[PDB]
Amino acid sequence: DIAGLTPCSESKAYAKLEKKELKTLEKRLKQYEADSAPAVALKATMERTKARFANYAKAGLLCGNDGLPHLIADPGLALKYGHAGEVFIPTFGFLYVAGYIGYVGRQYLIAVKGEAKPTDKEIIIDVPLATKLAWQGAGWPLAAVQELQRGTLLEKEENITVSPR
Amino acid sequence: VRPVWFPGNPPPAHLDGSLAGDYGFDPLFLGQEPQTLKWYVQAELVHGRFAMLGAAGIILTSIGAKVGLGFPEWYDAGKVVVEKNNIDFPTLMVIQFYLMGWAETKRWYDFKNPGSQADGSFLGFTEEFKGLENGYPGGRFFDPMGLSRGDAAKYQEYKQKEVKNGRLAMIACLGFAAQYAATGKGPLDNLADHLADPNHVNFATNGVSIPI
Amino acid sequence: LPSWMPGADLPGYLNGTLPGDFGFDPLYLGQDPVKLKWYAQAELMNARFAMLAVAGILVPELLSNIGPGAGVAWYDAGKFEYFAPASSLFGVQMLLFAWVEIRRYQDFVKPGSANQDPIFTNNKLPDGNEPGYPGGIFDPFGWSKGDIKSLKLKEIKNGRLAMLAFAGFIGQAYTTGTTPLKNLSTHLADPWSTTVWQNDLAR
Amino acid sequence: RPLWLPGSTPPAHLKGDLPGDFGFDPLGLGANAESLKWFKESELVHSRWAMAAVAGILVQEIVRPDVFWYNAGKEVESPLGPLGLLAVEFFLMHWVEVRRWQDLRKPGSVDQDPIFSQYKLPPHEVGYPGGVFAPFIPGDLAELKVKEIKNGRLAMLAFVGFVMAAQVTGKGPIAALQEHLADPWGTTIFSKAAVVPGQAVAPPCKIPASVSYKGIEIPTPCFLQGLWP
Amino acid sequence: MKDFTTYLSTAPVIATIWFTFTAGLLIEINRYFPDPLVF
Amino acid sequence: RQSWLPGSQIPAHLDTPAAQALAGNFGFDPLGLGKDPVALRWYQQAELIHCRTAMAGVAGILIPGLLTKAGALNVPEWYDAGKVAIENSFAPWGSLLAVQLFLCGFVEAKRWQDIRKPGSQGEPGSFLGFEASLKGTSELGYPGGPFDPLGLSKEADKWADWKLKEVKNGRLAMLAFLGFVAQKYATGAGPVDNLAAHLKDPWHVNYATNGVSLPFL
Ligand code: CLA
Ligand SMILES: CC1=C[C@H](O)CC(C)(C)[C@H]1/C=C/C(C)=C/C=C/C(C)=C/C=C/C=C(C)/C=C/C=C(C)/C=C/C1=C(C)C[C@H](O)CC1(C)C
Ligand SMILES: CC1=C[C@H](O)CC(C)(C)[C@H]1/C=C/C(C)=C/C=C/C(C)=C/C=C/C=C(C)/C=C/C=C(C)/C=C/C1=C(C)C[C@H](O)CC1(C)C
Repeated sequence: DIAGLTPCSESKAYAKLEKKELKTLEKRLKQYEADSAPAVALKATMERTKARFANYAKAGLLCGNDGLPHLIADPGLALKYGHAGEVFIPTFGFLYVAGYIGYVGRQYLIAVKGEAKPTDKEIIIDVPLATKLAWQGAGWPLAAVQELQRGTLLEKEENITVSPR
Repeated sequence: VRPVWFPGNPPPAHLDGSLAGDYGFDPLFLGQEPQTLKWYVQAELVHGRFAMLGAAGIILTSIGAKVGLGFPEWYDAGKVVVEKNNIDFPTLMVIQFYLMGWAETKRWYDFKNPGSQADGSFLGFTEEFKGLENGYPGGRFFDPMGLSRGDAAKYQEYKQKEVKNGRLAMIACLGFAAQYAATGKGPLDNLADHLADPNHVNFATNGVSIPI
Repeated sequence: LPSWMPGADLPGYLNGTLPGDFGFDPLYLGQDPVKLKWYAQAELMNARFAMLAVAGILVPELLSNIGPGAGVAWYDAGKFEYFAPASSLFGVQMLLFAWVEIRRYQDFVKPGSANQDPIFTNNKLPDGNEPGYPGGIFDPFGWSKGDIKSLKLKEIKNGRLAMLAFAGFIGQAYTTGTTPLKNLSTHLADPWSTTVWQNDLAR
Repeated sequence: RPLWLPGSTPPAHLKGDLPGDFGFDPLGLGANAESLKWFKESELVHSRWAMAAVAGILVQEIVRPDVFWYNAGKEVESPLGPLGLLAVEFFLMHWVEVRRWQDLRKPGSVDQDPIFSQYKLPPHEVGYPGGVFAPFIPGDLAELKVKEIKNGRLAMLAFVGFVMAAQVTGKGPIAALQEHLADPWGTTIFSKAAVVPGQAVAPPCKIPASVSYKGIEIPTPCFLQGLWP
Repeated sequence: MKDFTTYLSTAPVIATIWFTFTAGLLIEINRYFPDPLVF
Repeated sequence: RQSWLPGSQIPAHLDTPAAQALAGNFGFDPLGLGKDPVALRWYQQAELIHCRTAMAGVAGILIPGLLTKAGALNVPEWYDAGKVAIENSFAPWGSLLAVQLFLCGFVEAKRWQDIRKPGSQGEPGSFLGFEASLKGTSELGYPGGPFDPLGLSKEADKWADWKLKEVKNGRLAMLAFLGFVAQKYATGAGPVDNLAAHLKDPWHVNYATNGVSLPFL
């Protein structure tokens, strides 16, 4: 497929690694009783192992010459060959939650600078104001591009600089 | 002057005796703020009214269950109602959360704004969802027989009786739960077992409550 | 003043100026006077088409039970020949009713503006316009002697009764699956075993 | 002014104005006047239905024996269908009840006959219409109202006694009275059931189970059977 | 009680509560959804 | 006034004379997205466009979907209609999408520049003869001229009612289309089939029983 990588459902070293991990787990299993708690724990481990290999072969992952899932990081190649759920959807999910955190922190800072004790609100957190901004920060990309388009996202050159600027 | 939960100690400053059931019992000082005490008064009333309602359900169902009427015991009643009728469990759960969330959200935003649910926005109703006190929403619906507006001293007596029976039913429901967790039986079965041998069938014979 | 429920409080915008003003508006649908104008005209139109509909369902079935080209039920009227397909008749119906309907609507928008015959420019309705109540050639037999009021109220009562009757015919025919005069014959044969509750619980 | 307990004091909202007022309100249910109007009307209506019911059960047992009045809805026969009788009762009672309720909520607003514009019922108090409802009166209203509420309270107690004596013994009121006249020491409610902290015994319900009507199997339970003895 | 909630409003206490909430939320997600690599 | 929650406080930006007179104002901005009035103007426009195309789309779902359960109009499902239509068509879907991108881009850019300046598309010379009828009607989002042929916008006393009926039917059609999407993924049948299944057994066929929407039960 991409870069000479076989799919994991077609790869043989993938099945070999699955069989090898099941073999290690059953070699650890065969020295206990039938209905004992280590036996139940190792059977749950084997169940999760089989379910994980079935889920990785189900999702269309690409395996290499060693039988391990490889990820594709190019928007067009992954959207073309159906690999968008491994980098592209995760990178926009991360940018949503990271900009969430940053926008809530920025709104807390601008909310506490307008008082007689900004540092005292920085040490001891105003919990109702923090929860209010935490719930209101779900529309952070819209509010971010609106603050970008008004010129209120940036401070002007009233910033602190050195004598050679 | 007034009877305190612990004779000899004075009551705290935030508990004056204006509240129903005000015995000065706040050793952890959970209600020093008046708004937090207001919220806890309403939470106490809601827990108490649910415990009275549920405890009367426990007692009536157990009376009907010991005598051979076919009633289940209360730890089996939900399973045998869902299985006897053709009721699916999650749809009845979601319908319960729908109706209860409607009513409880009305109560919530009437705590937040203390007269606001009688603006006529709900269907046409006005002053029938206006409250009277914190946790005392008597109008035409919630007080249809009209006892909160005549003989106000008798209404304070009913407030005292309501808080006392509610605390008694809360410790009764905790009793049913812990009682079944130890004995594994219905509660009036345990009452009959205590009436059989009082000196020998009690919590000092289970092996659970005192494991010595 | 007659109420739909004696002793009840009546809405203030209902004042007897309309025919059949009994104060019945529990959902407060006509607080706007403009909406009340539209609803009065729509009540007249739905009522008069319902009166013609209930006559056209009664009288052929009332004549088919006694001693004429077809004795077919009203809901099976589409599956009959009528010298032509129903589509061409639909087209003729929509053209001629587009003409008549748009002329009536232009009367309702501007009263006193749709009165005279456009081809034969001397034929004309008189100046007593009253949107919804044309007159002239629409009253050819010399009525409205008893002034206008009692006949308007009879008109709206027979019309509301026929609207309820047509909602009847649709419901009764959808439930019982049969013709309405045969349903009346079954109610007259044994009313105590043929109610709505009996036929509902018979399912 | 006689009282329910001679010697005590009536509640402050019970002056003695209404008929049958003997100062009996321990729960304080009549301290609201707007409630007390509704409860006076409801007391009169319950009392009149219960008087007519007790007279119906007594005349029904005297005139037509071997018909247990608790089985009157079951073993009646008529070419009148059950749903047709229930429909006639529904529409006619909905009519009468809504007329009376409109007189309640609007005092004196349904006095006039709707069909005939001649006949208007005279002005009155709520609960006591008069006119065609009272063509003949023996004596004065100020004593007959007291007689009416006394006979009515007594007949309400009589009807719940009929229901309990029918669910416990399975016999009519005259038959159960002859049972109590045969063995008075042995046929009482104390003589049939007892609860002691050892054990509890209750009478068996003489009404068996869900009663089979015409293919519907009406459930027929006995009133609060777990809390009986 | 006001001072106890002010102390609970301090920075290391809130950082402890919030990281306990965040770590517990991630732990419950990785329990009920074992081993997510894609989607 | 009317609110989405009786008792909650209305935000201060939705309680202004410029916001109270818009259409369908119920004080519903818990995320505070409309605090900037330029942003609230832009979001009014986006709401009107989503309302109108959601109504037109949901009508194209329902009326062919209701009439296909009646006699005429053998119409496929909306999640299958594009494939049957492109089998019956004359062009491939990419060419048709390119044509609709040019045709929609022209119109949308007209509306874009009319948002950026209200008195914009009434330049003389800019259009052959449609330049004088491509202005607004003093309220942006509500154009006149060739748009609105029947002249119903002319009457002033019905006008807030027409606006508020439009915004209520539009918000409701947006919920309808999002329900079409979710119902399509959870069940795999059509929306009229979902309505027939909820009418046949309501207490057993709903989203607590589909096994998708809340999988902890
Ligand atoms: C971080 C830098 C970066 C690099 C080095 C690549 C590299 C590649 N891209 Mg990717 N891509 C990227 C980021 C990048 N991408 C970003 C940010 C986007 C969103 C705008 C895309 C969206 C995208 C699409 C839609 C496609 C690619 C494709 C490709 C491959 C060939 C492209 C080419 O020949 O043009 C020279 C490379 C560049 C100018 C680097 C920038 C890439 C731009 C954004 C897209 C170029 C697409 C190209 C014109 C289409 C070629 C068609 C192909 C059949 C020959 C190549 C592996 C194509 C592919 O799938 O090939 C198999 C393809 O169709 N990319
Ligand atoms: C005051 C104070 C103060 C200071 O500061 C501190 C301190 C001391 C800490 C505090 C104290 C506290 C306490 C004691 C608490 C307790 C509580 C409770 C117990 C509750 C319950 C509560 C309880 C409750 C609600 C309950 C309820 C119940 C119910 C509903 C039931 C139900 C049911 C029934 C019927 C039957 C069926 O079959 C089943 C069921 C479902 C099971
Ligand atoms: C307000 C606010 C504010 C605050 O601040 C916050 C918050 C809350 C967040 C917010 C909210 C929001 C929301 C809810 C939103 C939603 C939206 C939507 C749903 C849309 C849709 C929307 C929708 C839409 C457009 C749609 C449309 C549709 C269409 C066209 C369709 C089409 C079609 C058809 C016909 C058929 C064929 O076969 C195919 C197709 C092609 C498919």
